[PDB]
Amino acid sequence: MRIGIISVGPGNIMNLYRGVKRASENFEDVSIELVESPRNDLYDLLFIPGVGHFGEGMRRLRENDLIDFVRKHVEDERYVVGVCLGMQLLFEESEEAPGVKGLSLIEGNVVKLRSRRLPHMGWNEVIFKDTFPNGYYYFVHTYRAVCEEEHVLGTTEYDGEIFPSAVRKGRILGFQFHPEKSSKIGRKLLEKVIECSLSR
Amino acid sequence: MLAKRIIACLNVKDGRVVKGTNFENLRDSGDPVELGKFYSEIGIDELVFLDITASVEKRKTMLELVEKVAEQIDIPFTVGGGIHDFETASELILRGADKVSINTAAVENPSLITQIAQTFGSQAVVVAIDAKRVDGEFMVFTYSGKKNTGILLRDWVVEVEKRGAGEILLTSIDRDGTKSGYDTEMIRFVRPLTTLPIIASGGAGKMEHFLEAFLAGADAALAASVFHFREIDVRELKEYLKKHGVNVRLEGL
Repeated sequence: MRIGIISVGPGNIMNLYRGVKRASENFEDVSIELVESPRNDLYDLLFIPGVGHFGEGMRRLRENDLIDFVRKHVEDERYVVGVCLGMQLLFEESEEAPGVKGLSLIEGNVVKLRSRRLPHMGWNEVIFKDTFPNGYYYFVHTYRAVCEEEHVLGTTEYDGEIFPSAVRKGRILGFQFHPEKSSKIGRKLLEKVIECSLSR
Repeated sequence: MLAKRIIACLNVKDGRVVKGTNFENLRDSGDPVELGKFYSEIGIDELVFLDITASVEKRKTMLELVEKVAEQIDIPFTVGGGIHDFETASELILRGADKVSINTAAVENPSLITQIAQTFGSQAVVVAIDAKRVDGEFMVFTYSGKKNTGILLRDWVVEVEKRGAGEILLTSIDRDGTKSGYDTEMIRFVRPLTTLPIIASGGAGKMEHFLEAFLAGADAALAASVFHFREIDVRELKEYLKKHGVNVRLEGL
């Protein structure tokens, strides 16, 4: 098992890395590398974290030529897991950066939650269609995902508004919350991910 | 639904946990990191680290603290106490802190609140407001409650939100460390003046006090004594709050 973590996009990503190393603990031959640029080999599981403006992250994936690299992962049927800003980068565009296109690996766009308490920050419940454990995780975002029902994997409601907190398109996975900051429940979510990549 | 939060405060000095009644016989109560991991195991939703380290050493001891915590903790944490400028804040956040807390340096320079928000986002700014009743009005106090700024609490929470703060840590100097109960009157006073999240701090003594703070409008209840001493089991508390209509983060088996 080879796990890689893009570490260029804005925001803290070391937490994700740590949460993941702590998770990949109880597993055989499972390593972790901070993917800071295009490697020669492809990972079995890749993470696209980050926290910040949609423009940036996109402009950081381009700049350090990771776009083409990420794209090759999906094709070889390599898990590609976005987390927070990185789950939104799986889509086409955002009201955050109107012009700016994103990776576009998943059909949809990113819209600003329609709440007056703009920053959705705190522990909220996530209801999964399957696989992962239902419960409360920690959230810190302003924008959300707008995608067909087909890809919705996890749901959460905030201020009456129901939105996809999780996303999925085969081996590509997205999570809007910070599993690294979600206590015990976060580690099982992180582990379940690694356990899903032990197959392909 | 977004959950009402239970927050644990850890007053720390020169890298260790301290607990007393004042500088008086300020005593040593353990390792900050290991205590945080314990708080995260029982159900605490967030951590607030309040440092009072010497001074010349304040800036380097806090960075060491953040880093030590960031490599082992799995829940969000705020750091504060003596953060007087953008530099100090940015290093703590870049270092691993989720949010910083500023009080005295915020009142003297409201633009600071804004400077941090503009770079890291409101989500990273907690403004701690220490208030007390004085001649019938709610007054703001700085320098650990030793100076009456003359600014009213009503104008200040409004100013604070306007500048960009993302959360308020409201402490009642009157009830702080007394185990009598939270100052629910002060909480209700502030609730209508702002839409920002309110962390109730000061006076926590038993489970019902938490129910009282939340009925007053608090978004989160902070305490240090009670959880440490084990006087309150967080699991019991969350089940008690849920039983009576409060939406809390209930883990499960």
